[PDB]
Amino acid sequence: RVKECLTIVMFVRDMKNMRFDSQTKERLTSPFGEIRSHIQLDAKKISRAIL
Amino acid sequence: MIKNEIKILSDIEHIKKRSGMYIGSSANEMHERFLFGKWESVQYVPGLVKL
Amino acid sequence: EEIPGPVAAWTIPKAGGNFGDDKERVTGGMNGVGSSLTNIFSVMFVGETGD
Ligand SMILES: Nc1ncnc2c1ncn2[C@@H]1O[C@H](COP(=O)(O)OP(=O)(O)NP(=O)(O)O)[C@@H](O)[C@H]1O
Repeated sequence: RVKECLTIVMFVRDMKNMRFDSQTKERLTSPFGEIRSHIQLDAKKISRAIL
Repeated sequence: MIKNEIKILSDIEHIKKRSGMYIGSSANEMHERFLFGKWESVQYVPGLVKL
Repeated sequence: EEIPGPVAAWTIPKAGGNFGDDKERVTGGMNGVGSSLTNIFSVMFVGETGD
């Protein structure tokens, strides 16, 4: 109910070790450790900026 | 400097090195799922259940 | 058989320079089959690559 009232425009550039589960390539099955190590986005800034 | 070497793997090592492509999520995670009538929050490893 | 570069990239699948190491590659390609998939479902095709 919190996250149901948002539209999100997320563009990520220059990532490594991407893994998608299909030739359709529509969704990422990469492990969360590599994505969390690559992403240095301050999500708490987004939380205080939409709070 | 980053290292660019093209490697070609056999299918046993392709499965054993890229395990998220073929058995799904390979980490101990939590899900809200149906069990015996109850939608409950429980924690497990999905790969053994998938196999 | 000795097949040159762009024609093997565009007609025969499992061909590409995206089969390298996952720790260095920033491109999203992992198949080698894509321009063959484009060319197979086309009744006319011309393609020029100048190097
Ligand atoms: N027009 C082109 N320009 C550049 N590279 C090309 C072109 N056509 C074919 N290729 C090469 O051949 C491959 C095309 O097949 P494709 O299935 O797209 O491979 P991929 O890029 O490894 N995988 P994916 O993009 O996820 O489908 C690419 O990886 C390129 O290296």
